[PDB]
Amino acid sequence: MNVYDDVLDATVVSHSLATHFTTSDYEELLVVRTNILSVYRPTRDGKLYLTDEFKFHGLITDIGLIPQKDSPLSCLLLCTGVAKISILKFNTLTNSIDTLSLHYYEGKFKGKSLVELAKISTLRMDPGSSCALLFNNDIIAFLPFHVKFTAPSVVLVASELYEGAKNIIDIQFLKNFTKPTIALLYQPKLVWAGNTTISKLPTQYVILTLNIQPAESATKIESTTIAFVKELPWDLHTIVPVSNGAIIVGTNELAFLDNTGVLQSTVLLNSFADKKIINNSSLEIMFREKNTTSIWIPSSKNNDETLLLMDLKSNIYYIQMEAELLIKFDIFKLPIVNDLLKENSNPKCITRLNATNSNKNMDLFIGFGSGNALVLRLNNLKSPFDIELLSSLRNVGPITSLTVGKVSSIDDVVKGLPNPNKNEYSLVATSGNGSGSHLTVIQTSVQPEIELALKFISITQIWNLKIKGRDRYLITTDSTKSRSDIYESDNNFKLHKGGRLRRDATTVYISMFGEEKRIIQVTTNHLYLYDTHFRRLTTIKFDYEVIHVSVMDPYILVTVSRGDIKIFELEEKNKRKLLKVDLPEILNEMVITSGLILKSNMCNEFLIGLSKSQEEQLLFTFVTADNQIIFFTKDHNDRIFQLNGVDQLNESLYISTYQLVPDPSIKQVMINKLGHDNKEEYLTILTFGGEIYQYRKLPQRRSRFYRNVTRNDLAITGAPDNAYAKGVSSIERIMHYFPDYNGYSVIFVTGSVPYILIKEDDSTPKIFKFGNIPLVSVTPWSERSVMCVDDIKNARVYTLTTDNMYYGNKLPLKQIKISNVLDDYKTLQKLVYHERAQLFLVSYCKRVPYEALGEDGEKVIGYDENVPHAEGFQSGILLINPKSWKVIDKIDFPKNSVVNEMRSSMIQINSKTKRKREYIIAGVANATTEDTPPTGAFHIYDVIEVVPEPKPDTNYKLKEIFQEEVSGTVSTVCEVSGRFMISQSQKVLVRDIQEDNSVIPVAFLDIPVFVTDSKSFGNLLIIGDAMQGFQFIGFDAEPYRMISLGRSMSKFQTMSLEFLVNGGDMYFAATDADRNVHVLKYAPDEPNSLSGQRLVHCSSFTLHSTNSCMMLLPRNEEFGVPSFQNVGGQVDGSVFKIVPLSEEKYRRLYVIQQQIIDRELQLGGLNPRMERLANDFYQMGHSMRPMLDFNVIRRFCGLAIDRRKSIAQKAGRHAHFEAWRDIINIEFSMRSLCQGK
Amino acid sequence: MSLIHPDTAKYPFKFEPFLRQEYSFSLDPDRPICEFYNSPKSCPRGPLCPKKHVLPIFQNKIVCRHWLRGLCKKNDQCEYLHEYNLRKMP
Amino acid sequence: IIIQPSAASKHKMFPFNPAKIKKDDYGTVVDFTMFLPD
Amino acid sequence: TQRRSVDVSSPYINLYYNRRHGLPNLVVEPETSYTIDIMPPNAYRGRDRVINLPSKFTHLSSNKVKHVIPAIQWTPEGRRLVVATYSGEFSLWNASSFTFETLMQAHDSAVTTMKYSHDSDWMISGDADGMIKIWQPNFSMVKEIDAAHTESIRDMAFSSNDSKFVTCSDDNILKIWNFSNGKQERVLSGHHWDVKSCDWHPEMGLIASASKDNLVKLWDPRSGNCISSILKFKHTVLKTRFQPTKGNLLMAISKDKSCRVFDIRYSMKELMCVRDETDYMTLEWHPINESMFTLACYDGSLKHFDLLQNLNEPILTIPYAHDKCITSLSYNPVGHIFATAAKDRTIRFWTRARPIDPNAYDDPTYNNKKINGWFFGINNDINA
Repeated sequence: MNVYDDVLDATVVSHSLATHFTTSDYEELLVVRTNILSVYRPTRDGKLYLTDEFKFHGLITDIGLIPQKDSPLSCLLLCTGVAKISILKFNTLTNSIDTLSLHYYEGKFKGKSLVELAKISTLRMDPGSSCALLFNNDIIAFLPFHVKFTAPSVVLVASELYEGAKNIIDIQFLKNFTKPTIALLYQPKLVWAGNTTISKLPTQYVILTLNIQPAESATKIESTTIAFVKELPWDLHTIVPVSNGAIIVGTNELAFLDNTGVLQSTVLLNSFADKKIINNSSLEIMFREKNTTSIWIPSSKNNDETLLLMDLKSNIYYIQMEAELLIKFDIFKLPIVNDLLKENSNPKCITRLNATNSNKNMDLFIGFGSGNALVLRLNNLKSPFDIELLSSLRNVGPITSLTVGKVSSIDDVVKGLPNPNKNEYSLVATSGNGSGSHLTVIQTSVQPEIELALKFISITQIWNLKIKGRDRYLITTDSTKSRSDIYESDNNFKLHKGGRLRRDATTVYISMFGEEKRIIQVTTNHLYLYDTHFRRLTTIKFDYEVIHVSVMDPYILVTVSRGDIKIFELEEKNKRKLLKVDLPEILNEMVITSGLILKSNMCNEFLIGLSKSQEEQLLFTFVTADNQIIFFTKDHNDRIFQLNGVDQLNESLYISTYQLVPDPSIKQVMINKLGHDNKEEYLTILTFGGEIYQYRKLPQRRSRFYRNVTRNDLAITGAPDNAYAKGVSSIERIMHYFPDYNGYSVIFVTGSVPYILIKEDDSTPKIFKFGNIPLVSVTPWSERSVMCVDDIKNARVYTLTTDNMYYGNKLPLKQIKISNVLDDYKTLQKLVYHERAQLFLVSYCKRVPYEALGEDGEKVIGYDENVPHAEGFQSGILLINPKSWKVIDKIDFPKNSVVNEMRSSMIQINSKTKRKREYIIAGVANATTEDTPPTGAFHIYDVIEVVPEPKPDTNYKLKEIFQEEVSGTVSTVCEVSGRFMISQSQKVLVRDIQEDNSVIPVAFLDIPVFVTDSKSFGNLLIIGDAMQGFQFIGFDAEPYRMISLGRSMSKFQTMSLEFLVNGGDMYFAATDADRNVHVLKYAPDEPNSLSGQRLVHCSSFTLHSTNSCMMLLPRNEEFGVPSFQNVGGQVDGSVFKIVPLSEEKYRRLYVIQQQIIDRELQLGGLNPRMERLANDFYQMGHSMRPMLDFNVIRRFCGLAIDRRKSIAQKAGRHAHFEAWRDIINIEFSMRSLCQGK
Repeated sequence: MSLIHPDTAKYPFKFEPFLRQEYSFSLDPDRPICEFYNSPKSCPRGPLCPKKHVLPIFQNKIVCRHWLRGLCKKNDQCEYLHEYNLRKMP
Repeated sequence: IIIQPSAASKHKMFPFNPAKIKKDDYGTVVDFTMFLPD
Repeated sequence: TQRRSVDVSSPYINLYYNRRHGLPNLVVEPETSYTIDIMPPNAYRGRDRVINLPSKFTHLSSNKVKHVIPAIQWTPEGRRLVVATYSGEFSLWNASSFTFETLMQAHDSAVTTMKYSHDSDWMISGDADGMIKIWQPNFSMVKEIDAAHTESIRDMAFSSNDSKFVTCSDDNILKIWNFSNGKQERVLSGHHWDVKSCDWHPEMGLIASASKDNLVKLWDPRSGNCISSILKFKHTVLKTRFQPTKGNLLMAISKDKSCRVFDIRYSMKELMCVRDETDYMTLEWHPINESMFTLACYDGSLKHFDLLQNLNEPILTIPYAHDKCITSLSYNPVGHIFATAAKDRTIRFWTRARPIDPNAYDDPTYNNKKINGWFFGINNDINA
């Protein structure tokens, strides 16, 4: 009974390509993070502007391109999971991707595989657009394409193509051939570093011409061998086809093999190679990865063919190729002067962005594994050259650790006023590997910078006026006492002492009018028109009280209690007139809930006299009680338009003519530009339930609006049918638009829980929680600032932080750089927060060359001092104050020692008085080879206040409490009921603490192979094993013992562990190296459980990347024994949570998820059930209690109101109500960090 | 109510009676000695007693070398202590 | 393998219905004639 | 007194550091410093399964009383190797440092086979007078059934769930037992002469047996009747083993000097038929990498085969792995140690190869020049 949600979206770029997929007007860029395919428009200056983003239910492993006949849009070939191919096409009529054909090669692969299949198959596309092969290992599945249908039946063969092919290393289509010809690299005899001295040159290479013979019922391929090569070095792994042949990139050799299958020249790289033109190079470079990313660029017009290779340390290498037999074959390294690739490691894809009709002045998009994806410009290629950074996609690298702490809310009061985000904790994660590793703060809410905190200027609502943009006349009001005051914002205050304001009625609206030459104030029952010197000119008595006022430069719209629409126009000649504006007669018949004057070009195709995208027309927008949005221009000529579908909130909207059941769900609408530098028109809709719906206007066909339902990017803030009524009952929610907050065009939603809508240029708009205090009124302040007044009459001036803040990825991300130019701590891990000292502790993991020493002082025999070595470890512990994010104290550790786990623990010093002190315990393991006995150490540290440097925040120091070197690597640390348990080699030991810092073991247990993770829930423990799952252990105190309570029945290489308690029961969450999430429970009552000694497997949920850490976090109960949830970080950069559910909640969500799978349509023909549950553990757990995917359930909110109501009718009577309730509860499950201490 | 170190020592687990009936284990490690158990029915409250019971194996004064290596033939009938405390190691 | 026509709703997906493999204490009960030496 | 230690702890630390940070498994380079990059054997699959080959000789061990070893077996998590003796004693040997002298006096007659439960919680051992003892991981009596078979117990295997186990003896009869109480279940009546080996399918309910009747028979753990029989051996079939992980394959070696691999997926599809000049004695699949197995010959000559590399010849031959005929092969469940026992009353341990070591495939095991293990060093690679 658990549900899976993505707290963060994946942010490591794994695949990239350029094509005309969505449109043929410009060269698009397709970026695949892990399961999100994003379509970007690379600008002239290298920026990336997102135009369309899609989320798939499976991990995308490859993307291919094929062109369709009589169409400029290339069809997308998607390869996900294991041995899968799905054809994707863009339907510009619906602006959505549809699937043309599916191909499932997994079952056929298993039918002729002697061993287990590789995790991911590899897709290869011919440069002739005639066929595609998807090979997993030793087996190749062929997908031909017609030059009727678009793809004939699929045929797969293992080695029927060539008898020699035994252990395929790489398959590549070859260029310059009238027929599909492939190149195969294979090793009939497998050779590694230990096999090099018995078998020499075991790699073989063959070129086969394929006679693709598609038929109506099947497909046959007759292969003719073009050539054959016998002796090739063992370390070759990559084939890079080129115009004249291919380049075989090995770990140490590059071998050029032409289309006639003859080796021309071989280039040596490192001093790790020996023996036919051999070009020697002493540049110690190594392609130690299985696959080397590279970009091949054909010649222009001219003869300029370039091949750029890549290194795991993000080095770019240039391979020149010239011919008359090819001559002058060599390898060159292009330098990086400003080391802008220092923070980037493990590149994954390279894509050319702009054509430029030449191979000079290139634009490369490169995806990376640790650093952020970079768009690079390479101006002149030579054998001067320079590189530069044009754009960047924020990557939080692999999240390697997670902890909760205090980043904001550190100070109780700021600027003399209470902290706007007081009692708020945040998720802090270590990010990246190596030089670029940093701290990523996953903020639960937007922390606003404070510039002014004046007290008690507002009662109900404020208004800031601007005579010339100079912040004058901050008008306030009192809706309770029916009083209004003027005030002077030019550091004068004390009111204006008389300015002919009303001041004795509730002011409803006041703003500058007529090019700021007039001031119009609409009180409860009167309308006034003052001037800059505030002399009243015109008064219009309103016999009915006003409830809405909207003002543009010529016109002001006023709405009254009976709903009368009154629009007055200022007289441009001498003002003081306020002439009435005629309205369509239908307006009298209809009932209007709210209205506003609007400026858009969405009607520039139905209005007579203009069909230009520019010249947005002034429109009078009104929301009816039937949730219909209607609007008309000044010269309406009684023509009333409407956005069709808003009443049902359809996925797509378009302009039409209005045609004549009041259920006023819609409360406010807004059409305005959102974004940072690329501003796009958006239609934002506020519901009376507090939920926010958004639509995007396509730049082409501007009369249409579309919404993305597959992309789960809009956070849920409310519910339609009065569910989550606590979010709108206390403070009324009003959306205020600000075109310039800090250069961003944002939307502020006031209320008890304020929200802000921020859209980055490379992402969709996101709804973020704003602060941790209620917001009543917000007005523009100065330039690029706002003033916010809370419910306790306090006033604060806010600014949007931008320095190290990213406002995409479903949650604001703060990048904390701990390593500066002075000291580089390299990769950071095992970050913890000291609660009592309000301090953050992290461990650095600087890499060093490894020297293999024996058990004595000498080194082992076979060491070479003239050769590059493998990487070792050297760790430490850093003390970082979150007040300044600076390192106070640092402690170093000896060579080969890696901190495998740190944990600030509550240690019970006294057994009698039960006194506890929060010491820091680090598990240090000496990382050596297998031929030396394991050794390690554990340290216990105290944090004691000291006198700071004559520099603040230096008042804390790390004092060692205990220190001991033990036998066996210390891989984990865990505290059990005041005593800390550490893991030795095949052992776990519990030690107590006395007042004299005396540490003595009290109990022990034996573990099978290796302790990967350990967690404690009271005196219970779970210890993960690298081969045999994990085990459940209980610890007793008076006679100290380690009773073994159970073991997981399924053996797997567990990565991280945590408890999913879920009420009275208890469950364990385990993640394997196969990207699975296993839920097991300690069930000692089931007959087959062997009295609890067998942990029953419940669910196996396949993640899209490897899990690195897991934490226990309290759950936030919006409506309703403490509750806990698991939060885990991923290698791809995403963060996920598992929120345990009750039985009724789980049944409702399960029926909703299955109804969404059956009734609704999935993006690329991907079945979520088979994307998640189709793993090696499928026949192990409960069939009808799988892990729930909130992403699938998130699609429930995106449906039309009628369809949403129908979906809930599958199970339960008022299932819509409770379904929205628990969806909100899951969405706000992590808001427990907003109420700390 | 601490987020950083959530209160986990005292939680209502449904397997507590089982964990007490077998292995004589309780969710509270530091519970007082029963002082009414002899060394099976000596306890007035019975096996479902919150106060800790002690098996006769735990009152011995010398740790078992065979138990340290995990090769003790006698599970609980061993005359040597099956507990890892360095004070009384032979 | 599958050609995608525009008529159904849930048939534009990858099929997923693995038969529940009945497994007793002795193992998984399977067809016992498929082991014929032929 | 620094001994020789082979512990997979630090390699696992390195593997999980690489796995958690998303770093790839760097290709091992022929140098000593890259031994730290040699991942634990469970981390290697596919093409780099060749790194899991047990080509290196690392330790020769023999007890004080040089009896004959009828069988050897590793503890289920690979902490200790259980060596049976002719006198009926369990001689334990620590895997980290291959040193111990723990005689146990398990049986009265000669212990001919031991088998550990799949859940690592039980052990069953048979002896030369048909007595089966069910053991605990701490080596205590849990059940001692007498005369479960008439003659000496030859082989026995656990089920997938470990509630059942089949046994075979010098008789022509196989039996099934309910492991909870050792109750005598149905008897696999059949065969004509002296069943020599038995095995249980890792996942499915399927019993494979070998007898002197020149027949390999597939049985039924539930119906108890012979569901199929293989007639492809011209002499007594010495041993049969399923592939431990997936079970898609089944080996069998006969006295006609032929080893045959049958793919059970397609109607007993034969995949290999390798005929040697010397008799095959015992076989053992690799515990991690499928399609890899080792054959032991009557003149030593350990032969490692690979289904995906060669279907006619072994990919590695250690022609003099033992002085006399090899009788027992045991793989460490972790996969980093290979243990071999022969009739020369000695136990030899094999580990994976190092990037560079001077001996390589040239040693008193690969050639004939005395014998030694060099139990005085602090490393694995020995100079010259």
